[PDB]
Amino acid sequence: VTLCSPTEDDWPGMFLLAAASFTDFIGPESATAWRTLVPTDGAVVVRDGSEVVGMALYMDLRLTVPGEVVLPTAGLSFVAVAPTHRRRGLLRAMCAELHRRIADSGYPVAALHASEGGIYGRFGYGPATTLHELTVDRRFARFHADAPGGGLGGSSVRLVRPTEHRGEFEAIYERWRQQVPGGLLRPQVLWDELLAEAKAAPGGDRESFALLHPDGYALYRVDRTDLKLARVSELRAVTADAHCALWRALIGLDSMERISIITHPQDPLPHLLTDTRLARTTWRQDGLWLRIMNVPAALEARGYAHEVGEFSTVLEVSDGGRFALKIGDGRARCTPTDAAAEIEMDRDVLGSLYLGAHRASTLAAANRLRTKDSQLLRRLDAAFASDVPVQTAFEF
Amino acid sequence: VTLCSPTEDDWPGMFLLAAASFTDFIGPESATAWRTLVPTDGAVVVRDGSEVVGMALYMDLRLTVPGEVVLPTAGLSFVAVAPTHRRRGLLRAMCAELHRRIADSGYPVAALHASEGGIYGRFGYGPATTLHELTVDRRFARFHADAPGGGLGGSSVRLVRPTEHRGEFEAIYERWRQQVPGGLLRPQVLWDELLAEAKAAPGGDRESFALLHPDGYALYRVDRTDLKLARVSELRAVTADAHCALWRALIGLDSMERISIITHPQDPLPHLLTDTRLARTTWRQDGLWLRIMNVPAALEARGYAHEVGEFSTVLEVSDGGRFALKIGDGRARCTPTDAAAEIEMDRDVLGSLYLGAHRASTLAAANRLRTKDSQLLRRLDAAFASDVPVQTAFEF
Amino acid sequence: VTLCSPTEDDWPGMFLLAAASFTDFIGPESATAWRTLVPTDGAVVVRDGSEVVGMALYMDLRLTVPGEVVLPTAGLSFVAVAPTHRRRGLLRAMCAELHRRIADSGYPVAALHASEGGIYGRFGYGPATTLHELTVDRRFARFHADAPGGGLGGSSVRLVRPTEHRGEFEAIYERWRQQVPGGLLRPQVLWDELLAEAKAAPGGDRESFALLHPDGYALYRVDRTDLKLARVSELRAVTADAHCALWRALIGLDSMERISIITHPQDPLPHLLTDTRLARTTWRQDGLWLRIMNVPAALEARGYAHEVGEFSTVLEVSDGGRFALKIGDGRARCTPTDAAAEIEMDRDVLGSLYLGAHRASTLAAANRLRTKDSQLLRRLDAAFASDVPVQTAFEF
Amino acid sequence: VTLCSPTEDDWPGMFLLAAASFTDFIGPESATAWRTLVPTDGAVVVRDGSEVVGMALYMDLRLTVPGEVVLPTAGLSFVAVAPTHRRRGLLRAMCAELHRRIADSGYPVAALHASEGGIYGRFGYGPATTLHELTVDRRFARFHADAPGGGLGGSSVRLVRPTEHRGEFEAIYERWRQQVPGGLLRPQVLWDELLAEAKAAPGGDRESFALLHPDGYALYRVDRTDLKLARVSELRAVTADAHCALWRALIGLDSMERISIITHPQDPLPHLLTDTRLARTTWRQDGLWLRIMNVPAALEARGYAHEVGEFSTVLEVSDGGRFALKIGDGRARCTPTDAAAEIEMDRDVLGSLYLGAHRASTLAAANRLRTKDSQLLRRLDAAFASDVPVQTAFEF
Ligand SMILES: Clc1cccc(COc2ccccc2CNCc2cccnc2)c1
Ligand SMILES: Clc1cccc(COc2ccccc2CNCc2cccnc2)c1
Ligand SMILES: Clc1cccc(COc2ccccc2CNCc2cccnc2)c1
Ligand SMILES: Clc1cccc(COc2ccccc2CNCc2cccnc2)c1
Repeated sequence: VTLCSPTEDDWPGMFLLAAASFTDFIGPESATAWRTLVPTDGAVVVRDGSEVVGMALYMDLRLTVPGEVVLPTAGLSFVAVAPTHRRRGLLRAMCAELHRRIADSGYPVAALHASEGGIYGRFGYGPATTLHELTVDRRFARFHADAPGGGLGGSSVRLVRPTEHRGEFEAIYERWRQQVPGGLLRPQVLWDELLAEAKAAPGGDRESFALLHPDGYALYRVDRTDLKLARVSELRAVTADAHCALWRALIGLDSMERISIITHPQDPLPHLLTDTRLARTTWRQDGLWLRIMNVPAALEARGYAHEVGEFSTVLEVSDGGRFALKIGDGRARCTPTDAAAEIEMDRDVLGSLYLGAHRASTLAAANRLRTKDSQLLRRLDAAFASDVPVQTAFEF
Repeated sequence: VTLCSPTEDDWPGMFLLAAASFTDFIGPESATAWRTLVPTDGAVVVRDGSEVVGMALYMDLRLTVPGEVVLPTAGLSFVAVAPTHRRRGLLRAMCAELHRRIADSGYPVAALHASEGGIYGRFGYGPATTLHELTVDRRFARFHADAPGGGLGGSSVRLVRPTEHRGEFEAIYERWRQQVPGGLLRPQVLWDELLAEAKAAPGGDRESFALLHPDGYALYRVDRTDLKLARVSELRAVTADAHCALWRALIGLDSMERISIITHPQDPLPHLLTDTRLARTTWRQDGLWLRIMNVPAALEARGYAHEVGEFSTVLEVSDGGRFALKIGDGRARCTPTDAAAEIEMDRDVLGSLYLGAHRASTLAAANRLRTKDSQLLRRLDAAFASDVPVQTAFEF
Repeated sequence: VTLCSPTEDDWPGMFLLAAASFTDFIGPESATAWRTLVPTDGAVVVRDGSEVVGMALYMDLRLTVPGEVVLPTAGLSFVAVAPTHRRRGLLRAMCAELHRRIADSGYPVAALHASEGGIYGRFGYGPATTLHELTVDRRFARFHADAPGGGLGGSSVRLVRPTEHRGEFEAIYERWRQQVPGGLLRPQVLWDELLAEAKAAPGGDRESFALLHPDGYALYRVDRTDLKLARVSELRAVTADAHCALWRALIGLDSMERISIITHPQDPLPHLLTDTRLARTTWRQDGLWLRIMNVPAALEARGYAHEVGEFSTVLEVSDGGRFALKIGDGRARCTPTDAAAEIEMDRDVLGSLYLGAHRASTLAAANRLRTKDSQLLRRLDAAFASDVPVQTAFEF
Repeated sequence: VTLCSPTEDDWPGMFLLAAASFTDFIGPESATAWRTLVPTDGAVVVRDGSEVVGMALYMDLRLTVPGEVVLPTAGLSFVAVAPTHRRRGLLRAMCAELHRRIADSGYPVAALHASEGGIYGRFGYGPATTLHELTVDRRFARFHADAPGGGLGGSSVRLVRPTEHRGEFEAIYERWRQQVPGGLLRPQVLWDELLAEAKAAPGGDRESFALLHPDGYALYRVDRTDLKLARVSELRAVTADAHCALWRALIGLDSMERISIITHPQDPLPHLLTDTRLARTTWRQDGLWLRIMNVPAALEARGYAHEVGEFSTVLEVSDGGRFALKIGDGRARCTPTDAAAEIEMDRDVLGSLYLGAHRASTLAAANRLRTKDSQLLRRLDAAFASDVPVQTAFEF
């Protein structure tokens, strides 16, 4: 059992383990595009000796955090352990090697999407975004008198074929991802993959349509089996007007009984309707997970709420140092100290606070972060809150 | 079609309309207890002429709002319109009469639980608490190393018969309701009803058990049909330790596959587990709805977040006045003005902000409140936030 | 194995066989009321020797046929064969004895409700009414501009407790049953049973309500498990206005998603709505079955359509005689003949034609009645049609 | 927003709107065949300005009505409104333009299949045929002793590959469509489409088989997911013997538990079995909708029942003229008059009467047609009845 960077000769063993580990992995063409995002030395394999029994890698991503700050981010992906090689510490060894490489390379954060909720907390990843599925019974849906774009005259929204408006989608998404915490840069090769998945599949997904506004798009397809359900795969709106105009068009899908979307907890959709209850939360789950690799670099990089007055404290991360933390005028300074800790928490907890998806008060009540000062808790809650609701860009 | 306060002679017609309108209304004994909470002149009936074709009433309640302030609250309840008398403006007429009586009597707020989401917004009620159902697959549930009360030795929690510990439940609930926004005083007659519903029913609900801690209780019963589901009807914990100790005991129900509870969005339960995902959000809905009857009395009564610096603005409520609003040191002053409005919203929107369940930013993005100042929005969001998460006491 | 009229001593053995044969038979009190309708000599039992292994009986009923003619009718009921005594010709022997007694007593017709569709055709019973279940999604239901009773002002319909308006229900039903083919006289003891079943049952059916109009009533109850379904057990309307007024009230049950009723194929309900499709046929089945005991007495008793000109033919019933049949001015004369048959059919087929539920043309296409004259077929179709749609009164 | 006949350049915008509006529309090849049936000027588009936001067209069809009379019929089809352009009166404008063109061209009737039941009544279309799904549990099915073709010896029915017997299917269907009200001429291009859909589809429908008799065929395929269900897509029988012989063969599909077919309410199938109840009505819905474009041309074209004696009345269609209507010897004369109306109804109601699927008495009880004469009602019922049951040919 060696742990090595793979050679070109290891990739067929990796594609077999991938096919056996992930139902979405059709074959080598499935990894082509993603693989242009893996740097040299971004991948490890475990061999028996020899055949591939374990693999993991990271992609070079750009993640938007509160204050519209974009961080270089190591996106852990393609992590699999052969069903023959369970319980042999292979995931631990692969994550320790990649974390060493990611830290040495200068990434301040790593990120992933978790197949299960119980695996990555012990490696320092905290869930940092929340997926919220809304299902609208569009047959009862009426827009509130206050809702934007109720005026008579031309619609600002067009129904279009996705592949014919790639430039517009790219430009709208680039604006969206730079203004929203959770935003990811989407490289050309991932736009190629997204547009390929928009075509009908022989006995698979139905054809995707787009609704296009100058300041937003929705990409939607009818469910393969439930022919009265439209699933909105993606909806990116840069203005409130674009968001409302797109939902007026989706609620105009008169063939459908139900429109479903995976969105975030602060989606204003329900408030656009005379009956907020028509926007049923049908599913909730963790989205993006974060591991803070460098505590001071990460805490100083993000912007903080201007509404909390200057304060200083001492934060200890369980295996990640102790720091004098001063937050004022929306900026943090975070410097080494041996002064007594006023706040303690594990690395994963800081990841869960970092984008504003989880309140410090909520984690304190679970004893995941410890402090004897209730005032300090309220100040942390207020300071780490994000003005712009955190959203989830796209899985990887 | 007259609208009158009912006489003793009207109540049998009211019990018939009740039985036909609400599946939970077994008969007159169903209204006995609740009815001690209806003041003189708290009830209206509509007669055809004569028989009862419409009814509505309010109960005298005490509602806890942020800052642990308790307001006299008119709880609208028993609102029904005969299926023969639909679309005749009877609900509008009954709500206008009760609102006149409630305002003249000096209540600063009214409240209700809505049978449907599309009815009460137009009468000025906004949804103000959020019910969140969590279903735990307790067979996988393990407590995080950080979770309180993991030590060996005696359990602080006892399994008890509800009717034998009424005094302890009352005392714990009284402490809970005074510290949590959404808390309601629960009078003796509602404790009598709650303890009666704890007994097994011939071909109905199974027997209720209690888990009792010095600082919390849970009341739970196995589902009538799904014998592997335990439903926690109520869980009131005054400390984090009590909340964790009670959940350790509920996860010790080894007969069960699943524990379900109707809780609030900030329930720390998920964070107590090594897998946060085991705490599935299976259902979300509006809980308590508020109508602000007197804008200045309500805005001055509640406490505001100390973390936002002093600010002044001009708020117009659509049919509810215009006010100079100054918020600093956790207190608001709210005085008449004809100065230009900086913020506008309908009455229902203010009700939805009032307990901190909905952010001003979220309602602004839906255009339910209008302002041209993004700084003012962030300040409102921060000021109206509740330190203690808003919860739902009990339906009425 | 003797076949005898039962003595008082046989009835406990009969109640045991009943309880084991019919899930609805709670105990002796279940047969008390019905049993006042069984004449002396209306019952047979088969004993092993001794214990009751077979039973059958008939009740004295009054059945309305086209032309508003009321016939004395033998209602076969309480027919059971012990599961130990299957395939021993016991049903055949019991039906031959009762048919002899019914014929000798002077009944022109027998009738029953069939537990299964494959049993009674061979004993000469044809299905003669059609049960049609309509389920309305009342949330979309809007009344057509043409629909009666759309005017503003008092409703002619009242919501009432069934037991307090027994006199009105009785009078409306008596008018209904005399004007509709399929109508049955409902004696006092069956009104006692109907009103008893209207009360809530400990872990059984929910309480029944009534909607009362001067010229119609509906009796409805919410489903025991599906709390958004109202089931209309009975709806008797003497005028079109009463039928429309009652459906406006049922569609005013705003708590409900769906209203279901067992009605007949010509129920005008769908045509009252702007969307006829909201009235989904969810179930169809045979209702009342008829055996014509005396062919000439039955054919001369009913009225025929005035719109077909006088015609004469020769009808042979397979074991029931050959007859010169002359139909004109809405009356038939039906006299013995040995002239060549122009129409042939079995006894059950005549029962299926007799109330107008089945067309002669439809039965001819299945070869259940044979004729070489297509003109004679059209004339029979037209003559046996019922002006007033055939309905089903109540099961027995 | 212009409304224009489309140019060749408009058809790609029309195919996109089609793909987004109808799940069955795979792509341009889906409209090729149908489109040979659209005359010059048979199509309208609505453009924003430009892109296609609305479309509708009619095909040249031949519809059989009672008396075996074949009418030129405008079949409205391909009607779609972009989800972005809802509630802008686009369907009303398109239907008014096509109705003007259809009337000017000399069609006496228009027809369509409705996506929803609440849309087309207001444009004068009444539902005129009734789809009736029968599901047979073929494991219990036994043919009645009376049923044709029970004799020993060769079967008159063969199991065949559809594509190898196109000539026989065409000839049988041509005979069927000329003798049955609801029959449509099926042009060569629709036989090409039907035979293409008979082949297995990669992850779609299973292969179709045929059962072939000299005087009838059935085309059936096993359900894609329920492998014990055979769905009969089409069954066309010119004689009762052919209908019975085909059902004996379908009930010989010993692999299957259930045979389902979409048929008409007078299908004799149930009467062929010893248990009529084995033929469960599992679904009922409107089929073909009719708009009478020229009242006198339509009323004079169809044949009427010979069994009703000569009568005269005055019929007013709400926006369609008033007429002296005389019906005798199976023929109507229908001439302009200003004499007082004895019968009134909207245009859609006449469409619903026209093929005999709905009785005048049933529509009168819903107040959809008004008369003060009950004798006149019975005469209309009898006169508009169809000797041959109305059936549905094929959707368009
Ligand atoms: Cl060489 C390489 C590098 C990074 C990612 C991959 C592709 O991983 C796939 C591809 C298809 C299905 C499943 C997976 C693995 N699950 C995560 C994931 C990734 C991408 C899209 N959706 C989900 C290949
Ligand atoms: Cl005289 C009076 C005054 C106020 C409330 C009542 C009782 O109302 C009932 C009782 C039982 C079932 C349903 C309802 C009405 N739905 C609201 C509600 C109320 C109480 C408990 N759960 C739900 C009677
Ligand atoms: Cl002594 C006698 C005479 C005639 C009928 C009876 C009662 O028969 C019952 C009673 C309850 C349940 C089931 C049955 C039998 N199924 C037919 C039926 C009858 C009445 C009401 N619903 C259904 C008893
Ligand atoms: Cl250019 C033109 C003219 C007339 C009809 C069409 C095709 O319309 C299609 C084709 C496939 C699926 C759905 C539709 C529209 N729904 C009605 C329909 C029509 C034909 C077959 N089944 C249903 C194209």
